[PDB]
Amino acid sequence: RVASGAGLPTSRQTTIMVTKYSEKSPITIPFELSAACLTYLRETFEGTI
Amino acid sequence: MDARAVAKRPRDPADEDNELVTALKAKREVNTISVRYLYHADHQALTARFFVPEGLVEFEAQPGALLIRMETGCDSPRHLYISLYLLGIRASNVSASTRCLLESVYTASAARAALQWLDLGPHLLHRRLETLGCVKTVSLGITSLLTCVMRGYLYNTLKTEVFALMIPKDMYLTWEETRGRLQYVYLIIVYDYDGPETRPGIYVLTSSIAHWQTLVDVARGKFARERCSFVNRRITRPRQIPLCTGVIQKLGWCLADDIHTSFLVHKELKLSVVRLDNFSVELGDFREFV
Amino acid sequence: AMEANIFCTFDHKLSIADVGKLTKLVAAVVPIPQRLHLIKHYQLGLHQFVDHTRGYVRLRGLLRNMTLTLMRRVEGNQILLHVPTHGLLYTVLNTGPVTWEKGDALCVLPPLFHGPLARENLLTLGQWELVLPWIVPMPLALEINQRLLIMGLFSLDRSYEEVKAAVQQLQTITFRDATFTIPDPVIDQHLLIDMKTACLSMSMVANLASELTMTYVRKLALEDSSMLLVKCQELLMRLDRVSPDDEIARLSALFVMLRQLDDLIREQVVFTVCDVSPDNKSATCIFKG
Repeated sequence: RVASGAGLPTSRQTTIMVTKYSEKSPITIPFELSAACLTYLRETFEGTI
Repeated sequence: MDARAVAKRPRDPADEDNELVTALKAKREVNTISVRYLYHADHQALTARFFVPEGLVEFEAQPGALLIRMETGCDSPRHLYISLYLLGIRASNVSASTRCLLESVYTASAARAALQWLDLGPHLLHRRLETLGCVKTVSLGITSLLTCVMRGYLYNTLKTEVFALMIPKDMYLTWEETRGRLQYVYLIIVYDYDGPETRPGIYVLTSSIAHWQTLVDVARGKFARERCSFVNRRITRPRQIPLCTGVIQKLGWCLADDIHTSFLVHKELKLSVVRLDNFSVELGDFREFV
Repeated sequence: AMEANIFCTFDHKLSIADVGKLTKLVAAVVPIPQRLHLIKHYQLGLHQFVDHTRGYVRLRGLLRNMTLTLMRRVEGNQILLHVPTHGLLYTVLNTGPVTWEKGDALCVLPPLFHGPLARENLLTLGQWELVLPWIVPMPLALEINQRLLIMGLFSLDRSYEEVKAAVQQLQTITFRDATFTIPDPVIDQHLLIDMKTACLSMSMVANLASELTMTYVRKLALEDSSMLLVKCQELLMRLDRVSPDDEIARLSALFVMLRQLDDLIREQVVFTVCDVSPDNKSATCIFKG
């Protein structure tokens, strides 16, 4: 506050409270895979070059 | 609880420090504000503060004068804080020379407006007016901020010197040839129920009488003509409603020795007054008598 | 350094919502039938005196002699109450429907709004409902007393439309930014008992004072040392243009009907506003008892 002059309107003691919040924004970039890469990676084939 | 603590002597308030002194002393800092002696702490006189326009605060710069709020059915400025002298302008009790004197000082746009609001409505003054007590300090601003008291003595800050109560000579009224050790001061608004004028009479009663019946007996005995005028207006004019031919309330009590004649000066205008130096206000509601 | 207070307790359980409701009424007036020290919650306010058959006048008669107090603080342990004293200032809430100004003479009134309401939903326990008396400026209290008495006086002629128009005129009351109305005292086309005896005593003292006056001024006229007496009898003689034990009984009857009307013909100021806070929820007023 500022000390006002004599006879002037004064200023009162002021408390003030603000409450910020949060948002939600979940993201997703899905990817697909063919059966060829899963079949030839997760399963073992014969010994050929 | 202990007999040591119960039979312990009571604590002197002036010997113990303030709450701010021990609060600053606990955490041990220093501020530029001097705080070790709070002012107005030993003040039994409960006071109040009032804003009022400039047009009513003449003959008020000297400390000590009554202050009366009024009611007006207009909404925004509804309550004016009128001094006692502007009230005495309207009154038929005051002498016409002094009337033309103190009207000549109160030439203001607010004062004449209050004078119109006094006699405009159908109500009498005692149902309209309401005291506040006596004033002790001024602000003298573009609007004035007076300090009145409800109960207690009238004194300057630090109690360096006492403040007196002023009353003009025409409102002054005693009913005994000699006074007691103590005497109360009252307010009297007596109604002349005459045909041409209904302007009242304003009085203060520096009397040593406290009991209300023994006060109202002497009040009827001194104002028998006014009650006769009341009952004459009752018999002459039918279907009118007159009430409260006089009203009475307690204002305070004085020392009964400092009562003396002084004068007020405002813009080199003398106005002779009865002055009561050591006086404490004591307010009360408007009782009435017929 | 403690002060002399009153420790009031609650035998019902109290919610945190009810504690937060109770802490809104910090500077609230509470009447108490006798200033004890450890009082229960059953004697806070006027719910001890809520009655279906009784009315406003007996509430005013009880409130003339109740010990009014102020609250200090609310705790999960207990509740603090403060008895005021004369010549000291206190903060007091404006729970009344009318805003105040500085220097207004204030006095305590029984609540016109009764029973369940959107404003009377304060601290309501199971069998208990905390009610608070109103703190009204003095001329509005006088207006309410006069208007309620005269609305009680028109109880026996509600069949006439003109009397209903006069009642509807009386039932609305204006004030400074205040246009509240009051409930009519006649219910079930009958009047409650205290208001009935009050207006009956009013009519009785009016009838007896109209009756006995001429004989008394005729007796007083033969010692005429006061010229007010002859115009006093001339008033009654222009208005018209007995056994001695009957006289004694009529005098005692007139004075007892006046004595039963003592609380209504006058009242005392309780507070006067030293200053008023902004928003007009509360004001600092000096007690006057």
